[PDB]
Amino acid sequence: TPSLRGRLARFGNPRKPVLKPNKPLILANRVGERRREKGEATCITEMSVMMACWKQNE
Amino acid sequence: NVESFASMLRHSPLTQMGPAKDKLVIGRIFHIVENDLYIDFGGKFHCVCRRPEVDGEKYQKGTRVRLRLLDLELTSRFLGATTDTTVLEANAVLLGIQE
Repeated sequence: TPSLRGRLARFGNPRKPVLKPNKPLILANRVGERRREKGEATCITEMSVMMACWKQNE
Repeated sequence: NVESFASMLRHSPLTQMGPAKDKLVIGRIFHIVENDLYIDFGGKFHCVCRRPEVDGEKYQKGTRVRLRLLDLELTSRFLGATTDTTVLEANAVLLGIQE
């Protein structure tokens, strides 16, 4: 796990901040939803074979 | 001549053990939930171990088992928490039965 010592801008931290999170680095009591995978067009290769055969066979 | 608490703690077997990592202890099963065995080995917290495939029926309530302790209590502090999150159970590996 990456270190957080001296990263955020805080009192007593002399160096300029390393991380600038837009949300507090605090664990929530929930996880993200089961994100769906965007469907891709399927059977394109077989469709191509069929269409090429159609073109060759009128 | 009443023994003091410091004397009891100094000579207690748990103190004599030292660190609990890789220490063989003798636990007693006190509760069984399907294949989960809840074993008390004299520590503050019990351990939960899966019933072994071999001699599974040989593990019953009151059985004495040989455990290899990894930690007396499973605690870990996480991102942003102010206190260590504890699951209120130990971490031990169930070796087998002691005769």
